[PDB]
Amino acid sequence: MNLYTVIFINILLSLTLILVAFWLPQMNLYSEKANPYECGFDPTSSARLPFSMKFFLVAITFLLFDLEIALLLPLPWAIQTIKTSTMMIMAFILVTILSLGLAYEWTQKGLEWTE
Amino acid sequence: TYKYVNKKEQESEVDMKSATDNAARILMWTELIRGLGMTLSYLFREPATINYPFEKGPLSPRFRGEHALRRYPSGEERCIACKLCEAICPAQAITIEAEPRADGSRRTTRYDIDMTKCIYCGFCQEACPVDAIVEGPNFEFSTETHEELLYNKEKLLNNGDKWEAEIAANIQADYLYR
Amino acid sequence: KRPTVRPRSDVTHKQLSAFGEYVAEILPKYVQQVQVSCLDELEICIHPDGVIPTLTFLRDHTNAQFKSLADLTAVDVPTRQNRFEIVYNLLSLRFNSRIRVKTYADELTPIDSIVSVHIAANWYEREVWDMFGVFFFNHPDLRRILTDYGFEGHPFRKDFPLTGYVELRYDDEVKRVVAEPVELAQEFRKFDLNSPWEAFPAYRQPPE
Amino acid sequence: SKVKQDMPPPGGYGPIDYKRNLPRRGLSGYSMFAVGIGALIFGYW
Amino acid sequence: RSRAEYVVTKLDDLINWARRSSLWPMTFGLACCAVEMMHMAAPRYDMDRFGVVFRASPRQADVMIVAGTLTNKMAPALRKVYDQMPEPRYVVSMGSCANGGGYYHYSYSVVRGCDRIVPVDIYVPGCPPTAEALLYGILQLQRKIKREQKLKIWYRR
Amino acid sequence: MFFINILTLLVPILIAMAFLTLVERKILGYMQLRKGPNIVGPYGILQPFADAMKLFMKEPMRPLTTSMSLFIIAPTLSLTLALSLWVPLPMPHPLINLNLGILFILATSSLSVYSILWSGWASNSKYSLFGALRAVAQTISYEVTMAIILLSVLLMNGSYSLQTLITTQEHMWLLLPAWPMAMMWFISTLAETNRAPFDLTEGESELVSGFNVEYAAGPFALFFMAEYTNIILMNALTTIIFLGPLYYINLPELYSTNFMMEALLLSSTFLWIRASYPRFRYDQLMHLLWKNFLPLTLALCMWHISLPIFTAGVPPYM
Ligand SMILES: COC1=C(OC)C(=O)C(C/C=C(\C)CC/C=C(\C)CC/C=C(\C)CC/C=C(/C)CC/C=C(/C)CC/C=C(\C)CC/C=C(\C)CC/C=C(\C)CC/C=C(/C)CCC=C(C)C)=C(C)C1=O
Ligand SMILES: CCCCCCCCCCCCCCCCCC(=O)OC[C@H](COP(=O)([O-])OCC[N+](C)(C)C)OC(=O)CCCCCCCCCCCCCCCCC
Ligand SMILES: CCCCCCCCCCCCCCCCCC(=O)OC[C@H](COP(=O)(O)OCCN)OC(=O)CCCCCCCCCCCCCCCCC
Ligand code: SF4
Ligand code: SF4
Ligand code: SF4
Repeated sequence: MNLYTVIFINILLSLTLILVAFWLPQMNLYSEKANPYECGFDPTSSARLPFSMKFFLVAITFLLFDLEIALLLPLPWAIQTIKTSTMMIMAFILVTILSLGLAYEWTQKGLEWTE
Repeated sequence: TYKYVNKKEQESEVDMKSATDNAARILMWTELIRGLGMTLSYLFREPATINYPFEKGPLSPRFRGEHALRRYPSGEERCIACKLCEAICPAQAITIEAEPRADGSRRTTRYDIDMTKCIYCGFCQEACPVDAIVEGPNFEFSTETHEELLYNKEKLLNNGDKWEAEIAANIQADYLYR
Repeated sequence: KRPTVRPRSDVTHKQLSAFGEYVAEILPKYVQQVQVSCLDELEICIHPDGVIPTLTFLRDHTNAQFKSLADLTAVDVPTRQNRFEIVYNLLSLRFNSRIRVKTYADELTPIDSIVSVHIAANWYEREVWDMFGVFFFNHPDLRRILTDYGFEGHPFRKDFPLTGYVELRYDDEVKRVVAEPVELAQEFRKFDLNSPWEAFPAYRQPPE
Repeated sequence: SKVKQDMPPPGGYGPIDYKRNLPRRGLSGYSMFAVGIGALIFGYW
Repeated sequence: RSRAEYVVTKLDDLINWARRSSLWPMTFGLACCAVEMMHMAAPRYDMDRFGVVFRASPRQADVMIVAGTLTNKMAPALRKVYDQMPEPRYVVSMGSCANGGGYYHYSYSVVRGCDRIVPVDIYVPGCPPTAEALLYGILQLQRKIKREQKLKIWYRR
Repeated sequence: MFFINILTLLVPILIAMAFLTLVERKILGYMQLRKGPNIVGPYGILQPFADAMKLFMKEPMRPLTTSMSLFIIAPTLSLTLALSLWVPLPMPHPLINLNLGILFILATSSLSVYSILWSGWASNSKYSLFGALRAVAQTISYEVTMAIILLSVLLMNGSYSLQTLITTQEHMWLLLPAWPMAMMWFISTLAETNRAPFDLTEGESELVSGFNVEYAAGPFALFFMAEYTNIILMNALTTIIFLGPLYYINLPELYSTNFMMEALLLSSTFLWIRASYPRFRYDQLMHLLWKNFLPLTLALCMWHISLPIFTAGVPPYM
């Protein structure tokens, strides 16, 4: 209840700040005021156009690695087990497999950016 | 003659001590630490900031500031309407009109300097044969309208009357060089 | 000896005269004049058809090796039929020398671009076209480089006025920066700063 | 009178350093690796 | 006078104090005058000590220091970045070029003063004006916007 | 009384953020042979209030191409997540005592990254798009490396709570056993907080202003407050995790004082680093965090799996 209360207090504080920031100062807006910024000239094309991504393979690898992190995260409770040999072997296997995948991608130039 | 800024001479070979030194340099960020130390030394130094407007940066008597029209010690205007300053002004910032005065003296009826057009080069004060037009050391004369920087003869004579105690001293300190 | 006169070395003049004879006899098809100034500078005035062969020969000849184009410019002399004199200053680092190659053009006869010889000629010829209107054949992208977009006229010409024909101001009715016919609060005062007495008898032209 | 001009002193000016001068500081790699490993071992114990 | 008039005057003083103690110029310059502007940014004069800090985007800028020759090709861009600044904005022309054209007044490609394009609050003369003179212009602008009476005029409406 | 506790946490954190802005100006000035603000107020201490008032009395921007909903949503989201990340820290007693404190920290940090991304996409500008994509790459690299670092450290600690970290460092700092991953965690906090050399989203010289290039006045103030509150936050988290302040049951004021001194030292180190170093290129940041930090982090994670097993120093569950 207390955490929910303080989250709501933060929400109310930030909403109050942005509300007073939008309703306190004098408004004077026209077309050139609200045109988008392109260092003084008109934009040649819209910014909603496709914008090429040179680290897409690294992003997919980040998805897989983040799930490897999710697998590795119950370790502070796993170290309390009776059969610590099995836990230690399984954790070693998991981290070694993750490292081998990273090494294979590094060898196959997947970490390098395209073009 | 010439020298190499990045070419390395021969090789240092490979050694365990050198390899360990390079490993420690890579791992422990030694050049980054000494850059931090340089910034720390600058932090503990004394800043070079003066307390403007209560302290002003140093200048010289040669300094070219706001224009002024001077006088003889009798009070007669030094300017004789010869238009040498107007002729030599590289920006054509000086406009001069003249006629004989009531006593027959050769004096200006219009001496305008467009300080928005002037380039503050001192050619007028070094072409004046009688030291009439000068660049006195005033530089804090910024205005709020464009018109106030369009000086006429009354403004320039008032500047000469205001700054004569300093302009005369600067010309006294400077005139043997020029 | 004399402290106010520039010292003069004749060895540079002799070397430049010999090299001018060399280039003139190598390329008699295009070379129209070869001169060496008293400032020890070599100028070779060529036909406009020989710009590409002359520049290529000067860049790639073993005895020339003028591999660096110092600059490319134009001079508007509007009293001859071909008013634009195109000037190429070139530098030979191998022989530590400089040469000047001149040719001519008018408003309606373009000359060949030398972008295939020197890559700096791209922007230099763009500047020449923008400022004088001398078109260049086979340029990769010829357009204006220094004037405003939509600027009419070539302002480095002699007959173009100093202040131009239009001036910009912000109009609040249209909320834009607009172009108007030029009006000056103070006209540029032209001066007649020419002495009526001859200064240099060595350059006295014969009477007409 | 005597010609007075902005001139160097008759004995000349002093030497002005211009070369690159880095201090060449820091301790050896073996010593700092030993310090780090010792800190690791003490912390582990 | 009325008690509410005094409160309005004090609120005007507070607003003007905030706006003059926090003046962020656009990171915008054109020439030698902008070189003197970064010599004002330099440790001797310390615009940051005065509270004056450059911001690159015009949206975070409060003042625009036109430091250099405003050409015809540059004038739409200058007007654009001025218009993209938010409303409490000021203009400091710097140098003879931005004031009235200067050494290029009679040129075909030079706007004869940036006041033909943007409304200039303060003109700083020189070619270049020293960093002392530009700092003087900044302090004069601070005094000018200290003199503003917006809430008092609104109350008297 | 709990609302009074909320106030006495939130308001001093905001004032410490504003004076962090002032102290950044002063420290950067004195490292740059100048003084920094000393006119506005006695020693410049009214300068942050002047800046805040100016920004909140300047009009905001609402561009025509801009998605208004996300444009409004992003800065308030950023400030709320900054204060939410501040809420569970123990000094030595947290306002909100959690079991999975560092998991809460990680989730809230990733949501702050989303605030940056939505600001950059909503402000329909190319520089904002550049800032958003650079934020994506940056958070990829530091997210994977920082997650493995924190996993190894808490494997040494034994639980996800932070009072447990206080009890762990009752006798000795974790800097001595875990100083390489302390260095990597410090670099990860720099990249998380978007501080130089890893800022790359408010790129001053490369971009114009990056993700907040279309933001003005109030929302820009919200973004700046969120960022500097995150700076103090991550340095406070670093000194709680690695440089354990002296904790005594009879008096917690000594812990609060030691925590304050170490957090101030780490924040000043952040300002020192910003003064000292030039900015990374954002592909080089990813290459660094994926080629140097990540293999060593995996090796040290395996080492900290093994270490309590062969030393019998398995930490307690509670
Ligand atoms: C030679 O050729 C040329 C160039 O080539 C070299 C050129 O370049 C060129 C162009 C030249 C220029 C444009 C000149 C520009 C000058 C420079 C590039 C040099 C200047 C140097 C810099 C800009 C580097 C500056 C470095 C620094 C470290 C300074 C620090 C700056 C920062 C931006 C960071 C600090 C942040 C701020 C100042 C703002 C921070 C404060 C806030 C946003 C406030 C937020 C706080 C709150 C909202 C808190 C509120 C909450 C509360 C609780 C408060 C309580 C309130 C109450 C009222 C009670 C030209 C023309 C040129 O010819
Ligand atoms: C919070 C606690 C304090 C933390 C430190 C805070 C003070 C110091 C801050 C310094 C300023 C940092 C600013 C940002 C710098 C960004 C650049 C950077 O750091 O790059 C990382 C650099 C990268 O180096 P690089 O990029 O130059 O290297 C080139 C690499 N290639 C060619 C692949 C590109 O260094 C590292 O990645 C090293 C990380 C730390 C490693 C620590 C290892 C310690 C020893 C382990 C055990 C060894 C023995 C094993 C057992 C043997 C048994 C026989
Ligand atoms: C602008 C819109 C913003 C929208 C996003 C808001 C983000 C908020 C800040 C980030 C939150 C990240 C996720 C946190 C989830 C809860 C974390 C957690 O571990 O909570 C557990 C904790 C107690 O559990 P435990 O630690 O096990 O303790 C048991 C014994 N003491 O505590 C609990 O069990 C309490 C359970 C509730 C905690 C979350 C409360 C959220 C309140 C709603 C926020 C949004 C409201 C809707 C939008 C309003 C209008 C904009
Ligand atoms: S200083 Fe130069 S530009 Fe200015 S009025 Fe004198 S001659 Fe003209
Ligand atoms: S040069 Fe001197 S005397 Fe001649 S017109 Fe100018 S100010 Fe007068
Ligand atoms: S007024 Fe002078 S110094 Fe300033 S931009 Fe013009 S030419 Fe340069």
